[PDB]
Amino acid sequence: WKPFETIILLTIFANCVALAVYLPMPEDDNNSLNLGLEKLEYFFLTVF
Amino acid sequence: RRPWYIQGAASPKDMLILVDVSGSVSGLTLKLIRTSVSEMLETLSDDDFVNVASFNSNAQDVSCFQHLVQANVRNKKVLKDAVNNITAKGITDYKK
Repeated sequence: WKPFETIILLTIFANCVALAVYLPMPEDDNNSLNLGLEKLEYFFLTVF
Repeated sequence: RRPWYIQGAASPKDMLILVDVSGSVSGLTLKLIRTSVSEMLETLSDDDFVNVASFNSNAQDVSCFQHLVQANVRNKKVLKDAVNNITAKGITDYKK
C-alpha cells in the first residue's frame, strides 16, 4: 500500500515506450537497438 | 557506355562487386540490386577482372568462381545468371 501506484504505472509506461521504439525488420534482419530492447525484456518481465 | 568511350576514359580495373543480401533488402531494393549489378557488369571489358561476392552475416561467392575472373562475355553471363538467383535473408554484418 506504499506509493507502488507510481512504481508500477511508470514501469508499464516504460514498457509501452520500449515496445514502440522497436523497429520490425523483414526476413529476419536486425539492428543493434532491437537486440538491446530484448536485453531489456528480462528487466520488465522480472518486475512484473 | 560505348566500349570505345569506357576504353579511353580510364585504365583497367580489378573490381569486386559486393552485394548485400541481408534480410532487410528484400522486396523492391533487392530486385533493383539485381538489375543494377547486371547493368554494372555491362560496363566492363576483356581487360578488366571482376567477381561478385555476397554477405549476410557470412560472406560467400555468388557463383562457382571463387576469385577474380576475366570479365569476358561467357564469364559475365555466368555472373549475371548467378546474380539473378539471389535471395535475401539474415542479419547484416559489414565486417565479414
